[PDB]
Amino acid sequence: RYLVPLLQVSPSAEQLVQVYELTLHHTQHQDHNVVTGALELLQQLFRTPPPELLQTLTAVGGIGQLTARIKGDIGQSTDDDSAPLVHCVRLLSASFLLTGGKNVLVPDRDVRVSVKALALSCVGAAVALHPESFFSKLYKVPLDTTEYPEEQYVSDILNYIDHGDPQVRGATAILCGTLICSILSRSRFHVGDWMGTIRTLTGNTFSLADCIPLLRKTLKDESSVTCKLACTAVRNCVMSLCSSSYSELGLQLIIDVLTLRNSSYWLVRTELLETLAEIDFRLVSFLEAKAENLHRGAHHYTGLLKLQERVLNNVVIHLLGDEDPRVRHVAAASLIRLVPKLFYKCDQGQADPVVAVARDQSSVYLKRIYRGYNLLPSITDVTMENNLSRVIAAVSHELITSTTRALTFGCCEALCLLSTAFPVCIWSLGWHCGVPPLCTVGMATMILTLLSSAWFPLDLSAHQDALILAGNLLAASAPKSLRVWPALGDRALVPMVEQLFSHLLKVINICAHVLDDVAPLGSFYHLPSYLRLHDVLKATHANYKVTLDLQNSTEKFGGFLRSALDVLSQILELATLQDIGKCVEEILGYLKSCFSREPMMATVCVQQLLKTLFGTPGLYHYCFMAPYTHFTQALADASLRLFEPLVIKALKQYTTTTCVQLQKQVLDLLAQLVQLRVNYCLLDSDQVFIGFVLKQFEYIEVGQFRESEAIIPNIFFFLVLLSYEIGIPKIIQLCDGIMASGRKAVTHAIPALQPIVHDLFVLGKELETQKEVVVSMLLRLIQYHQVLEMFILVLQQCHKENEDKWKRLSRQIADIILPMLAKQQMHIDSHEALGVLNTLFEILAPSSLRPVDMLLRSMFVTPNTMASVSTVQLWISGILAILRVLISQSTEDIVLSRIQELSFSPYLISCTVINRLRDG
Amino acid sequence: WSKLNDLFGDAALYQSLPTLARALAQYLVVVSKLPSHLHLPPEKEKDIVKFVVATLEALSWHLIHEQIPLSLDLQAGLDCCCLALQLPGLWSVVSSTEFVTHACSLIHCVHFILEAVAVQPGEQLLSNPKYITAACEMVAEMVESLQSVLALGHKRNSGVPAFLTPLLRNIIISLARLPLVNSYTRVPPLVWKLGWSPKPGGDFGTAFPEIPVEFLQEKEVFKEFIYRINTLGWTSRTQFEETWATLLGVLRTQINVLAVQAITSLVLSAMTVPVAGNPAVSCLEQQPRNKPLKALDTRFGRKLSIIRGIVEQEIQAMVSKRENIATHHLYQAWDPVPSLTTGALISHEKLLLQINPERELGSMSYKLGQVSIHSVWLGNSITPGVDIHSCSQFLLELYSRWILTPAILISEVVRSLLVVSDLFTERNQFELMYVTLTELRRVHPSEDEILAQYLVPATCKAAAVLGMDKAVAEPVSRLLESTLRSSHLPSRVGALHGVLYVLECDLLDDTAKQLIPVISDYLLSNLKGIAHCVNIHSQQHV
Amino acid sequence: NVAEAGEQFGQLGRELRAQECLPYAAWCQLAVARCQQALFHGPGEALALTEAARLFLRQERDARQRLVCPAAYGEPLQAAASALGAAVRLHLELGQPAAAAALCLELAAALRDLGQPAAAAGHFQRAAQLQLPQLPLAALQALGEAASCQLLARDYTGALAVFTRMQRLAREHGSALGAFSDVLVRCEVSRVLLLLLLQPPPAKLLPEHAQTLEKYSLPEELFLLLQSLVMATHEKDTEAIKSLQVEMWPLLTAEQNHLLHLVLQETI
Repeated sequence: RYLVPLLQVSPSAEQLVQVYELTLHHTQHQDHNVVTGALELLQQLFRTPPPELLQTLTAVGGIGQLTARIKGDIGQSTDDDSAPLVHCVRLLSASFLLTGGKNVLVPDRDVRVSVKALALSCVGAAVALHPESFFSKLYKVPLDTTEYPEEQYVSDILNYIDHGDPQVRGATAILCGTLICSILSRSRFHVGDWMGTIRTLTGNTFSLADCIPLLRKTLKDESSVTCKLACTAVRNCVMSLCSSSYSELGLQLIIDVLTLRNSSYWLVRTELLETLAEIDFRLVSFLEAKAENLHRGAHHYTGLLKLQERVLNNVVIHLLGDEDPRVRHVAAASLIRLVPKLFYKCDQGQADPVVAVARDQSSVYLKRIYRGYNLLPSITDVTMENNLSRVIAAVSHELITSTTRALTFGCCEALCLLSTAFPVCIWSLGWHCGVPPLCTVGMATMILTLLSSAWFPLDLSAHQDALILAGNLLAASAPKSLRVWPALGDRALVPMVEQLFSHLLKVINICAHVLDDVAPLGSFYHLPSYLRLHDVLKATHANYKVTLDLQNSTEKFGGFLRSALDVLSQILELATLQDIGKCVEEILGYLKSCFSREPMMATVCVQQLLKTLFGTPGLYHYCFMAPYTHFTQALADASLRLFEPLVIKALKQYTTTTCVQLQKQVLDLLAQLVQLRVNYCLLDSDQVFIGFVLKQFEYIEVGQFRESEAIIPNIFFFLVLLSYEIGIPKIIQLCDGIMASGRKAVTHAIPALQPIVHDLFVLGKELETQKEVVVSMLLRLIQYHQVLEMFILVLQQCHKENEDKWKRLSRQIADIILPMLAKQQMHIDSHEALGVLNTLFEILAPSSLRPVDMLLRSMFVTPNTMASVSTVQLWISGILAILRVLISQSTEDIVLSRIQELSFSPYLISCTVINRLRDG
Repeated sequence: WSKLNDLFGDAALYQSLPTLARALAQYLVVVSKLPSHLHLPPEKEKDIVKFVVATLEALSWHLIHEQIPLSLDLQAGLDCCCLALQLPGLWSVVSSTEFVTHACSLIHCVHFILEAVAVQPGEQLLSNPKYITAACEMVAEMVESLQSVLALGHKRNSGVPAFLTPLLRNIIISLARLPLVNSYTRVPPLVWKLGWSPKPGGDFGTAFPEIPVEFLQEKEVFKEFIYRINTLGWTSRTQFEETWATLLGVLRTQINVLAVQAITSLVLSAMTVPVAGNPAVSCLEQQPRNKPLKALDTRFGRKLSIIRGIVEQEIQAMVSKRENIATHHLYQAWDPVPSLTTGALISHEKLLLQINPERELGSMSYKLGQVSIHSVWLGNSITPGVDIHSCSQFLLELYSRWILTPAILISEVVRSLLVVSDLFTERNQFELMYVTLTELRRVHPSEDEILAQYLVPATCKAAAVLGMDKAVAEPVSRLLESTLRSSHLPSRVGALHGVLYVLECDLLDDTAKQLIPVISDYLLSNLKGIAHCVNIHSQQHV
Repeated sequence: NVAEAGEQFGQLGRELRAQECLPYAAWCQLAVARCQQALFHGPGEALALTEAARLFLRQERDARQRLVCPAAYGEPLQAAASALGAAVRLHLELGQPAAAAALCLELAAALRDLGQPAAAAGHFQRAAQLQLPQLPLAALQALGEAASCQLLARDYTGALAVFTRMQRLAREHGSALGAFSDVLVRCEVSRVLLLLLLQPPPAKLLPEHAQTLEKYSLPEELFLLLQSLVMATHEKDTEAIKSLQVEMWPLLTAEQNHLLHLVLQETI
């Protein structure tokens, strides 16, 4: 049970089918400790199946090709004319939970209700794999019509909703969830045509009109353990109905979960909101307009059935005001999942609810300043800025008009998780409310009045989320305001920045007197408001130093010290030398004590100070007419020193640490002391630090290093930038070891050259010999689509430097890649991968593409075998990207004069040739 | 129901039922002010009971089929129903054995119009034959909503369109006063989860006995029984003494606090000037402490009374609060000042400027000035159906032995004794009130400022009915001077009502009226600060 | 001493809420605030005065909501708005007028619940002028709860003053965005149902009221049925007005459903 989660020479496809027949004999071997052992092993091999085993069971013959209480002929898992998953549902039922004569319960005396609970969860995970098993007859050869009047099918599994305890009526609550999830995805929402084929084959009368009222009932069940298991059944089942033909019954199950919002079991309320986060409320608003009886429903109501304003004001924002710290956190992550899915009425884009569903399915199928803020013109969706400004309207309203401690406290946690997925600087027209009335300062005036109260900072679980959100709302004014604090330039904005920079030097002043046991500009002595903040940072630090647990994300001081050095960073960008010149004394004393607890983001506090101490639309538009004209427009273009105590301490850490989040922020602190020309006196006598970077290349090639991936792009930026003062002869011998003698390329070898090529091709006779060396290495690596972004840099300099040299180099990679595209060695598996290769044939010189002798022998090819969708997928990407050349780079006249000479027969891939490859 | 769609369900017969529905709305209102030629006939009294039932069933028949009726025709049909439940003639006929079908069909059809408007699909309101107990369970659900759903201005009241929250609040009260229903509605909902279910028999469906004392010994169970008795009122006088005996056995200190407040509310429903026990029709009597004027009654003076009759009457249609009035009609001017040995009711046009300035226009509630001491002396001749005289002698014995108890129970016992003071009917009864309150102040500490602001209203209304004599003035005059210096702003307000009763009627002592310039000096200082800004300082201190 | 006097009054107030008295735990909270005027605690002095505001408004949901008493008469309703008088005056001297308007939106959500809808109109406009310099979308949601008061208070002429102030800010701040795009849908469907209810004379018809009535004589479903209703009351058409309330009842919300009921009566 621990290794099947990891199975997804290799473990063979005939090794895994020996595991599976071993258990069906052991679901019958009598015990109560041995029957329960092979039934937890079967529930998990269908949920996370190994992909070799997974195709041998859905297949029709199945095990027959690999070899070359029950009282009837079931038909074993060797027989043909039926899948083995048709076989495996007949077997686990007549032994455990069904008697082959009549729709009748089996007694709990015979089989335990701990043993009947794991047998209802194994019949459900196979229907998601092979849905034709549930409609089958129980016995293959019928059982004795003299004794029993009628034979029954496996639909008496769905009579265990009335059986007694939880986890049987709750595990037949989940057996109807994935029977509806996996008929719609099996036959593509054709519930009309697919049900006809079964009924003349196995004569049961079981529609999906007789299971949703069995699923509507267990949502209304009494026990709070019975209600946790019936609302995970609607996570699987209401995204498949609501876009299907049964979407009359699909809307009703959206309605009933809304009544389950006020039950008093804390696990019942958080699996509601995940089935209200996965709802597409632009597809849900479409069914309301079509309804006339469903608006009435029971008791003949008059008015509109407003699902959206009732599921967003009275659940998701309402469950922010819950008492539990478990229930408040899960409701924030849904407003990250609801905002792209709203459809409020009458935008200036999507008008109807018909036109709303059509734009989320066409983007799918038709195609250094600090982290806070932005300076671009910021191209943005006009209608996606409207759904994000109605979710920050009802959220700043249960924070100001609220009357409880619990509404103010868990709605500053739902505003910090918007701004890390929907940032303020990019979506500023959604966040804008008032301030500067036009690039915005949205809503940041209320939240400073929360922090300056002596009530709200006294608990570190949500005072650390009100500091990451007040630095996102004073940085979105940076593209506007910048031309005390002379760089702010907006005097209605200075008291918001005077306060946080006064608020963030008094919270690195209480974290300095806590990490060092010292008795109590930035000063918290004379304030009685911040002597309350000294007894709260000292309760969370007596539990760390006493209880050893290193790998915790949530620590509430180690989580709280991460929050107030992230936002002391983002303000110094707005500051200048003149404002900080009386405070370079101040902020450097605190960090020497604030270094040992969290040095990963205590140099991000030091990386920034040195910058600013040294200055630095109507369903014809959307489906066709807007994507048809991005096609033809890119074709006409295809026809074209107080740091000296603090700096020495950070170098002793890199030699002795092991966490590789800390090793990455120390290689950016030293690429800034060489640009800003600090003389190479960090190592006054010896070369102590530069000798240690060479040894780390020994541990990556062999593989004796744990997290080389997140350090190998930043190891190589430090080395090339020193050589302008280890020289570029020595730098390129280190990169050749990793590639041929070491791990794979898309983590180590391909991010290794992004620092070199950008710092060698972009920026006399010694420089000519080293450019021949770097171009030969990539020809061994053309196969990867990240290596094809590095080579669009190479072709644009030769058109600028020397146009005689520009045409020689586009001919050498013409006859390498076109032999690869016919033999499918080019990894074009992504849609990040087809975008890189089409901007290549524009920039490749047209003299190398002018004979059409080469582009056609690379076009009209047959792959090796088209059995596998790893191999079907790379043959149809070679035909789409050499056909963007025969339309722009050469007209119609040149192409067809050639095929008269080259005998390219039209029987190349014909219906006789395509049939022998999928099988072969 | 085959006959009901052809002889009744015609779209020509339906049009009459909102034109005949404005007809019976204005006729039943003026009954309280018509002569006896114009009252409804006794033989034609049956046919106006049967026609409230039949126009409210055409309202439920469109919501199923077509749309809303007109939603002005939601409003004209439920005004024929609110008035037949307020009259003493039409309400008695709905209660009898012959109309079990017609009183249980106004419960199915006012629960159908309130659920098909307020209850969005997939909710509820809040969070024997079958039809009688399907009518009996229907009324328990609707009264718990008046807390949440039908309270004028709640967060839950954004769904009802607020011209029915006057109309549908007055109509759920007067249907649970029916003897078909009333015995079940007083049982709080925490009881039916517990094991209480005796058999009913009263020649009807539900005739449950009253709740025994042993269930009331829990606070959450006791906070829901006191809700059912105030907004519901009571009935014929036999049911008034049933609730009296249940509260006295309750008389652990969390339940000693909340049942001294339940005895305050039972006396005031014997203090009401019409039907006296029905919060549907009526509200508490108040007395003007201002006398009737002298400037009228002359030949130029009788002309004065016609002109300002037109001006004041369309003010209350715009300015006032309609606490008294459910329906939407215009000339509903009704002030419950009685005559006085009580008598008839005085109309609104006759008391033109009697009402005291302490009160918002038409808002009828307790506001410390209900019975002025003008009206004590001429109903009870003393100048220096329930036996309401019986219930007030028993309450003087109980609240003196508790004073002469925890500090939570000290404050709420002085407040229950000041409210019943409307109903003291003897000069023997007012003398015992003043004696218990002065032995407290010398014993109880002076710095208890919750207790300080209920007793300055209490000690001052005694010495007014009593003689304001030289042995009484020197204790009463010294206590009013100190509390006006207090920093507690709701303690400032209770002490100023005690000035009035001393200043009101008694020819006051000559040395003590030189301490009116003690109270004259306080009034000048707090108007110059509350001349410009009134929004800042207060409302009911201003 | 005087610092140690304040810690003794805090242990007393918490053992009373489980004892559930609450005018006396409400009197325990006003003793914590009188000490911090002898010293100077500042923003912590206003924390003792607004936990005494939560405890006089819970004494009167047990007197006018849960236990609806006719003898309940506002001694803890006079007590509730007096501990909030000293609270708003102490944020302004320290200079935070955004925290002064959070405490005045709590006082006016009780008076709409306790049935005083005219003085509830009131305190909603006090908390907006403390926010119009600072948060112009926290300031426009305090004026949408001010139009739900005066229609309970039957101030239909004072209701035209508060609807033209919501629309004059969104043309200064919104032009609409978002949060400000839904404030302008509510204010051009409800200024049209008032000018037919009360039809103002051309002296007291402003140049802002003049612009919206020429356009008629916002969703495409509901924009078409509002041009049709300004025509009928100028034609006095009794058959035209009756079939529109049947066909505008699902479209509006029940705050806008109250203003359409009072037009069809005052024209019929």
